[PDB]
Amino acid sequence: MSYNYVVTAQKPTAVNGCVTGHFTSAEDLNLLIAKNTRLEIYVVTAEGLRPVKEVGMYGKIAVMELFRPKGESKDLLFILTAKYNACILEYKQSGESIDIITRAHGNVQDRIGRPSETGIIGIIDPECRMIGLRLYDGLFKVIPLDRDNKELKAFNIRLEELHVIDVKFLYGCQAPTICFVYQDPQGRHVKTYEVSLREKEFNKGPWKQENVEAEASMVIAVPEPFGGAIIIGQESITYHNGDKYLAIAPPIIKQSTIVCHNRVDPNGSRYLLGDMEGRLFMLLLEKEEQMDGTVTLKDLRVELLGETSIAECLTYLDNGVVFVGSRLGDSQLVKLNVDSNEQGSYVVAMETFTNLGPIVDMCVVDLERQGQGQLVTCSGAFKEGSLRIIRNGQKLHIRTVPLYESPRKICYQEVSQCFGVLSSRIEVQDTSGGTTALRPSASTQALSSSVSSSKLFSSSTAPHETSFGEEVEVHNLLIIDQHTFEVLHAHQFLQNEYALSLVSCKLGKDPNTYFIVGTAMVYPEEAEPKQGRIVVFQYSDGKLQTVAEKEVKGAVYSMVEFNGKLLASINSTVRLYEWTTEKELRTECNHYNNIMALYLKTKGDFILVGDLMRSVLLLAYKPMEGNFEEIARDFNPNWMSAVEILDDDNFLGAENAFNLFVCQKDSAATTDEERQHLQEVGLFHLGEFVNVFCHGSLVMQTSTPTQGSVLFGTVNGMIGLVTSLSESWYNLLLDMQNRLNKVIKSVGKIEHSFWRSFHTERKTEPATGFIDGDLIESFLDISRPKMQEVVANLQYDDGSGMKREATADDLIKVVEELTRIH
Amino acid sequence: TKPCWYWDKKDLAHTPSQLEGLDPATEARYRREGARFIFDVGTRLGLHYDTLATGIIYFHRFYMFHSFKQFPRYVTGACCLFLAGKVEETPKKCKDIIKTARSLLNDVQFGQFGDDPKEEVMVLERILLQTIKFDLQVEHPYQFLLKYAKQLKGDKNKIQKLVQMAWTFVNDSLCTTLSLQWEPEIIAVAVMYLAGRLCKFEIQEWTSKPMYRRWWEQFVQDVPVDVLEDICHQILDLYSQGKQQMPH
Amino acid sequence: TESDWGKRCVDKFDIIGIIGEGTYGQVYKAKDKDTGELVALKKVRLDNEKEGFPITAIREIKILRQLIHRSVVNMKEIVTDKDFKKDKGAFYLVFEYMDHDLMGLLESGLVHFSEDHIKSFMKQLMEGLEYCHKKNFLHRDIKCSNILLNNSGQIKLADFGLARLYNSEESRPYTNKVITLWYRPPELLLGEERYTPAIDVWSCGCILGELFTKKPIFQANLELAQLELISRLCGSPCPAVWPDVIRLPYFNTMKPKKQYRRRLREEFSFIPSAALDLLDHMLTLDPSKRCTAEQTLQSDFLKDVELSKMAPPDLPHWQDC
Ligand SMILES: CC[C@H](CO)Nc1nc(NCc2ccn(-c3cccc(Cl)c3)n2)c2ncn(C(C)C)c2n1
Repeated sequence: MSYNYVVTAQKPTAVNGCVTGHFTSAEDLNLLIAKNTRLEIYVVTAEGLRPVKEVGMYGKIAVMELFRPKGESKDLLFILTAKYNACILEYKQSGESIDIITRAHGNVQDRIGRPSETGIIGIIDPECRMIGLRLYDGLFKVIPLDRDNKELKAFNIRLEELHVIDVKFLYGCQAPTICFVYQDPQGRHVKTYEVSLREKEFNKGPWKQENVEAEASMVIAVPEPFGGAIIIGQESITYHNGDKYLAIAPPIIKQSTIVCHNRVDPNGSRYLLGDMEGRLFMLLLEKEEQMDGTVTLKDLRVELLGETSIAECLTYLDNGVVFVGSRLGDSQLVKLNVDSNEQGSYVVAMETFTNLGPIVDMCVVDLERQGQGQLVTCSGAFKEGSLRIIRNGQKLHIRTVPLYESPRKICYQEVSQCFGVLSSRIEVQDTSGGTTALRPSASTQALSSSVSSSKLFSSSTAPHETSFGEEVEVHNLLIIDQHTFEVLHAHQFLQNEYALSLVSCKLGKDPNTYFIVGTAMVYPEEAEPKQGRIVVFQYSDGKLQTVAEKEVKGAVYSMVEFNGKLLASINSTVRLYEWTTEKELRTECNHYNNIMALYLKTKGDFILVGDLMRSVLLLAYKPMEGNFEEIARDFNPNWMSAVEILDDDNFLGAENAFNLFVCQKDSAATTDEERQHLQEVGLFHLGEFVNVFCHGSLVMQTSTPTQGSVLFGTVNGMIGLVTSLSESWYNLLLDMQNRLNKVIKSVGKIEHSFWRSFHTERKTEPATGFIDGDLIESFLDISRPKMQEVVANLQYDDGSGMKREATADDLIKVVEELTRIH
Repeated sequence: TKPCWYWDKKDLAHTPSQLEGLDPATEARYRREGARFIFDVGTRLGLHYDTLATGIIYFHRFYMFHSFKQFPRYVTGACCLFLAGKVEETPKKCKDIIKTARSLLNDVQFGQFGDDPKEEVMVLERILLQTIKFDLQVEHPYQFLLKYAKQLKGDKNKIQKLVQMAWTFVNDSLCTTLSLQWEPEIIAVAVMYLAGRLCKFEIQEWTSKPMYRRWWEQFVQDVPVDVLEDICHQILDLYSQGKQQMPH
Repeated sequence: TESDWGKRCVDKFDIIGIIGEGTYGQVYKAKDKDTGELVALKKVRLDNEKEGFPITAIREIKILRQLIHRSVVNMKEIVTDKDFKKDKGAFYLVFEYMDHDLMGLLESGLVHFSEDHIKSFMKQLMEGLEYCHKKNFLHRDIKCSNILLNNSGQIKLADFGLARLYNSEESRPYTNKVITLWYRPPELLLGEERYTPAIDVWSCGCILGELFTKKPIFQANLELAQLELISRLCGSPCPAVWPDVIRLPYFNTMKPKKQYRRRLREEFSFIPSAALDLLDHMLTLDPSKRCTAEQTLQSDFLKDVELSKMAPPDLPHWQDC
């Protein structure tokens, strides 16, 4: 068995959802921001936000909506986790004591159901009579909000429309009514149903179905003054209410896909819209009042306000303050002005909230030679792309280098006092037949620049028609100074060439230090790329020189230096290249038993390969024979996202299901098969998507019980550390967890053991071989009575004594030492 | 695709046994003794009749590729029965076959099994499988004797007498090289033909074509009387040579 | 000739790697040196000498050389490793290489199945089962792992190691629990021991539902717990729906918590009607009332599917990378 410890060095920073209401007090205006597993509560002021409370939950927050049922003084909070843990929460404050109450809770998972394409949707009736959940195709689940439903029991209503895009509860209906957009072979449609809690089925909806735009994306429920609903698409916005139908199709919205909406005026006159290029629009409902006294909708208008960060959620606060919740870039508070500035913008930034964004890659380098280590991360996407330099200071100091294009891979080259960064920018087919960039970015603002002139793929005779307005990616290699972080050189790769892998190393007997990039020719027609290049560059005297190129018949997903040789994975094949005295790459040996070799790691003459579906394989280079040998493989199927070697026997992997596992050689020579079986000994549900594993620590270097240091970056910005334990230390800490879980009260009453259970759509296993460091570190934050309750009947083993009673003060010291690893 | 497991009578003059100086009579006796050994051993163990036949068919085929002087017959027989049990889903442990073989063999005979009877047998399994070319599925005259008899309609007692007498002839044909000469379908017809002659029955009357004097043609196509007579002669020769007489 | 198996050496294949671990030996992927065809070699080790050549392999050699169907895996030949008594080398069963296995495609989560894709899949599987059942052979271990699919969309059945002949006239004692629990019929849970070909049908019905949910329908760890899950969906075993249930050894012993009513149509309301009816018949408690393989082929869901339209699934590609 293997024993490992996982701690969270930096909490998730990406904003996954945000709502406003009166949650803390019926008087205050609250802003609830949801980061993965983290709930942040703020109070709105005239300058900005006053933080009040932050809680963690043992689950990924999927639904978060505020409501106030008749009889309550203030708003209640509903949250549903990605594992289908539902609960209703209440804020309660007694003087200085702030606590979160679990009013109702339960798990709404169905034994049989197909998870929907557009994900979990949660909505609540305007009269707060029921909670609507769309978890599975063809099924609509209703949790009635009666006082007695403390277990959140629910029933399903059969839904004929299998493929639903978005559903909302409507205002101004005699019965609870849902309006939704659905897709069938004839296109997309908008339809209504009535929800009867008494009959527990659907009845005919208030107004008829209408055919809608093929890419209808979002359903906005209009308030009582107007009624009906608005449907947001790619090219058109439409309003539907019985006989009434209005449609506006302005050309500005076509350029970029609209992703988020919010209501500015409670009466529905004004809504806010945001798009992927960061533009912020105001959607205006122009009123027309008849002599009858009724208020009808006259027309719809869209007006551009300015530019914000690419926003996952928008939420209007008060005055002109709008909170921009960004998952791909930094979040913001921005002020909307009635008068535009001299550039034509009505939007002016107030504050910037650091979001490490998607961490696509990262490396650790001690720039200042301070024996510490700094983390330089590829963070953000598109306009929000950035390089982030992170150092330990008690807070982390973060420097941001804006790139305005997507960073892909990073590697440090000390000899040249610079970093090599792969980046891609979006250009659009223009009337010239070429492409035009939407904005200047790092690859276009380099001091010196170069463009590949490789004639390898100049064989053409391949049809690749281009239509005006289509997007394309342009890939570059950036040379960036390690002190100024100024773009020194930008090398643009061939048309339709994607840069996938990057390394900095010396090869063979060649004393020169090179930048080596592995690429793939990506054409929309090809399911799997069938052309690629391995390019050797030398950065010398401010210029990047093309030293050699080797054509490959596939995509160079991963490369790594292997004892003076170049180890590269091209599609199924894993290959080892020697660097000749003629400065060219020469193939030595190949291994082909892979569905798709996405990841590579080396320790000594051992290689760990990460497959798309076949989990991990332990390869070995046999120097006497000059070829590869399969040592062992994890036969259990997993979809890998990143891998790492912990030691000569333990191997770490990350799954696309937010799970982590540790494989070890079975160390049993009885049968050769046992050696060839990598047995999964550690299972742990992290809750984050791990893109990069990296050896190193940010601590300024007492010998801690933990040995080894592996950092990992995730899609939501979370950074964590994986370290190993001795059997004695694991058992002690594991026994303590079981004690802490009985003592610590969880938000929503979510069992900790369930949260950390290895979970795929198909499987659920109890965690093993992993200690939740965050749980152990929480021991220092629980009250003294709870501390002593935890340590009751605790004995140490295999150490100072076989049985050694522990005190609450002794553990305070042990945990405090554990907090020093991060 | 599939191997050919049938030889001509003239070819039996050139088995490995014959060419190592064994005369025709001796190889014939060695085959009867090995067949009866397999038959008797499996019967003591309570084995299905197909399992006995399969082992005997393996045994007969084996010595078309090897010589009796180099491979002891009783060890080969025990190995064949061992494998036959697994093939036909009537498995027995090798130790039980050795136990039964020891009960039925004298001390000189059991000397073939050498110092370690189980080992000598288990080792031979490799050669046996390679020799029979891993063609494990075998059909026997029994299933055809019944399939064809079921299509006969008439005096229940006369037909049942025909079946049992023919069934006895099938058991007796396992000791002869006919299993290596003619497909089982023909054997089943031949034994029906023989029993009919001995019982003075006219089988055509019991068929759906009572005026088709060559009654067998509806069961097995392209079989001349020449073949059926050759088969009958060989079976009857076995009875004439022994002290035993036709069952009747 | 092509028929003289057991003599050609394994030298003729270049071993690529180990695709999986097999019960009688590990399965290796390989390439033929002469033709270039990719093959799969199953190692058969008789060196144990406990009972010699494994019967599980004997069953597969005996049955698969008789069975010839597009939806059945084909054994090409048997080859050997390089003093007969001293020889302890192993044998290898050569088979066609299959690109992917159904459990792998689903466990990785990479594949998405459309209705038409499911139609082609089930029709091929049922046709192969019908061929085998017509030949009076029972697989006895239908599982996602044993269904093998090429990128072309062809499906072949494999792992016939637990397969045996079925006699309608003379039912004979068999093994009591052969199929994996997740795909085991209720009759085996109650210990019928004289099982009918319908045991395989129940398994293939479980697959049908799993293809629609992308999650196995009945997942448990204990035989009783499985009966509970099956009982909740298909209804509790009772004499009204299964007249002969009282004859089964464990009927009184193994009881569900309640006498649950059948809810299959309700819980699978999202499934198309044509398939839902097929599922209802395939997942019938009483083996005598459970549909046959031929009957599944003569269903509104599969009868009109044209196998020329192979309809390959969404197999791994770069956009998934
Ligand atoms: C023994 C268990 C089951 C069969 O019941 N496995 C299985 N799979 C076959 N092919 C699909 C497959 C499954 C896994 N991979 C695979 C590919 C690349 C890399 C990796 Cl690590 C794994 N490929 C296959 N072809 C022929 N046979 C038998 C008949 C010899 C096969 N047996």
